[PDB]
Amino acid sequence: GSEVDMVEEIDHIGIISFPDFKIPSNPRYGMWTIKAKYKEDFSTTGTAY
Amino acid sequence: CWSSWSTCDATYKRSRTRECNNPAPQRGGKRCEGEKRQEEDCTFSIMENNGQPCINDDEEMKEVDLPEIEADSGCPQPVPPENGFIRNEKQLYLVGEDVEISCLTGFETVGYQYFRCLPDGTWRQGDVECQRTECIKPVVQEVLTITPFQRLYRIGESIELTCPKGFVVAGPSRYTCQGNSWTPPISNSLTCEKDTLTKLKGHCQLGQKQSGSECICMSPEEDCSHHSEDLCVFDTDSNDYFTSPACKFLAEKCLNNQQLHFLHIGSCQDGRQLEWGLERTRLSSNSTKKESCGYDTCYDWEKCS
Amino acid sequence: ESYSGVTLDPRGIYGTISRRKEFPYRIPLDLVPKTEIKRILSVKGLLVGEILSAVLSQEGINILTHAEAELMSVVPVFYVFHYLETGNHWNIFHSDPLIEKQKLKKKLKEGMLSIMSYRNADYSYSVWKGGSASTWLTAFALRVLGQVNKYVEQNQNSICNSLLWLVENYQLDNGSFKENSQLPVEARENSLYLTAFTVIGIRKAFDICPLVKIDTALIKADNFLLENTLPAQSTFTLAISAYALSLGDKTHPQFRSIVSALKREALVKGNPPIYRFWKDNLQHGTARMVETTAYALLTSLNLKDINYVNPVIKWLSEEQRYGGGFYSTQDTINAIEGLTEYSLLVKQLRLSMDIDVSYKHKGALHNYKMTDKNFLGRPVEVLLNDDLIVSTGFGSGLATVHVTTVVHKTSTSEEVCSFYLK
Ligand SMILES: *[C@@H]1O[C@H](CO)[C@@H](O)[C@H](O)[C@H]1NC(C)=O
Ligand SMILES: *[C@@H]1O[C@H](CO)[C@@H](O)[C@H](O)[C@@H]1O
Repeated sequence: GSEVDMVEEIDHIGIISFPDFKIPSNPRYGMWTIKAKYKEDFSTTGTAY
Repeated sequence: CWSSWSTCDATYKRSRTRECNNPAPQRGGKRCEGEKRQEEDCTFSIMENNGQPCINDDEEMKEVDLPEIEADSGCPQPVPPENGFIRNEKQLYLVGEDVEISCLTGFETVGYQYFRCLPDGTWRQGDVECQRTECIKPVVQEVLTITPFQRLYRIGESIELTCPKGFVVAGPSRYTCQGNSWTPPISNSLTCEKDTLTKLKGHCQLGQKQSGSECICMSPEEDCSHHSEDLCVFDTDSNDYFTSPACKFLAEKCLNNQQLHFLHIGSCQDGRQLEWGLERTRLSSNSTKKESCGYDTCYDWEKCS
Repeated sequence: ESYSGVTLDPRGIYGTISRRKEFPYRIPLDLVPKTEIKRILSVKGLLVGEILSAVLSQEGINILTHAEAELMSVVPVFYVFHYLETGNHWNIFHSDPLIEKQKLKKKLKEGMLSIMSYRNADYSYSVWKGGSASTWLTAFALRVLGQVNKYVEQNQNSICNSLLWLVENYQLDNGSFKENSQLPVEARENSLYLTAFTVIGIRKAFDICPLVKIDTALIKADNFLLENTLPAQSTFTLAISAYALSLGDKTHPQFRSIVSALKREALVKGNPPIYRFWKDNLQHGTARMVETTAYALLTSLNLKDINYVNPVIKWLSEEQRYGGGFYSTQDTINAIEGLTEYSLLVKQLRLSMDIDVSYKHKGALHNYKMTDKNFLGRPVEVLLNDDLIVSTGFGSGLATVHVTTVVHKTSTSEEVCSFYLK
């Protein structure tokens, strides 16, 4: 349930490409989570696993 | 009417003076009924609340509730290690949140000090403990006047406690703290009792005090059960060598037997050398009085000097 | 084995300032032949909850420049002047910031000249003409004077002798304080107020004029509040004594027991609480509860806790509080100070910290730049074997660095396991 890393990216296309994430030297096994927000000014959320 | 309403001032409750002037004279007989000036509190706001304000009436204790919703999946407030002290106190912690623990005065956190909330309601409880860097001044009593005097004491430092100007603490006089933190009793405390060497108001100890006229004597055995160091005395027609605790020495010498008096000295365990000094106690009123040195044995038994 | 971690404090908010931390590189005897030791590091923390409210600006137009009330007149000015510097906003008025600030200093210059008239040749302070002596005014005045030292200046030799008169005379052997100027159980409560009130004033001026005899007095002063506040007497009594002790050592065992006893007497509104307040009377211009909350607020602000403070500020921002307060300014000044201390605490944590993790004898591994946008840090592998040292610049905020060392350990170490198996 602990947050790992955050990344912000500009969207030109409508398809937002993000730099590849990576698993830490000593990973914590289980089902991870990916949440997305529009930052300013919207509250729109998304969740991936 | 009413007039004189003023802006907030010196003290100041707004004056609002009242005059009886409507009438005007008169056959006399007279005046009017009421108070001339109120003199009600003045108000002020800083304020900028926006305001509005909008408020309703409700109160809680610690209200029972319970506030806890486990559908939100979060941990309760954790129990700190020995000597406790968790910072940023909360009622409910979120999953994945970690809270740092610190030690009360005075110690030092040793090892990894943090508590992380698991997906399940328990805590990680990483290895941590509290090592004692410094030991703190005991509660004791106002009688001392304790040395050395600091806020806290480092390991290896010893403290000395004495009760002036009279009496004594009777022990322990000095103790060092390795945590540890000595062994002072806080239950019975110390409460220094007047020394036997103190001349001033020494006969009032058995008095009690506050009654009646006031302090004189206590009897028969009610002054006993105390340590009462042993002393060897002889009197009252029985005339044996005896021995006796200091409890009954000041007992036998009192309103009761002092008319037949009593005798004397000590501190002999009865004994070898000091015995022949009592031999030798046979000269008292013979043939007139006792003038030698302290041959009168003072009157109230002193040091003497 | 995580085995280590530290919370970096740039401003030294909690106790001492913490910047540099050395993570030692050690080799256990249980180590497997060959292999290696791997270490990972990350950073996180802060995220202040709410910005909440503010104060003034009508007060500047209301009370700034707007017989014996001269004291009450100039007293809040010092507390008001502190907020303006803490909030750092003089920009609200049409006039130039320097024109306003320099105009305010003249009011404080007259304020120190107005408080000088209340000083007797005894170096103490008296209310009317110097006819009688009161410890209360001598204490209350020392709070205001302690505020000046952070701004303009004050002469030590002239101020220091004012503190001596309390220890030389008015400090009881029991540690309690009393004044000359004038239900048996009521006597204990009245002593705690007089004790705590003096502890505040003295603690304020103690830093400007360090003295061994005064420092000795504080040990006996605070210790009196620790042992005698054990039973519950009055919330207001408990509040002031808690704040006086909050100015001292906050890590004291008996102090936490006092704070805990104070939090139980606290009243709230909402689940979770929207507002948190304190009411003195049990089963009870008329509102005296503003003082007990202001002391409790300042107590938690000195404990540097946002979460507990936020509901209290909401209560002092807008309430049935009116007011509706007296002396004054004895009630108001503690609210101004609370809002002054609060605006500081919010400013105290900006998470502007810049963290640089490097090896002791080797080059920089990585550097984290913490902001409001990024409050988090990515796990970084520590492979090469050397002492690891993480440090920070000046910055603003609070952050916690965690470093875990993963080392494969045999198991041929049964010397530790105490079991021979075949
Ligand atoms: C001391 O003096 C008188 C003198 O005649 C003698 O009778 C008496 O027995 C002696 N007193 C004592 C107490 O032995
Ligand atoms: C004096 O009082 C009466 C009522 O007490 C009002 O008519 C009047 O305006 C004034 O306040």
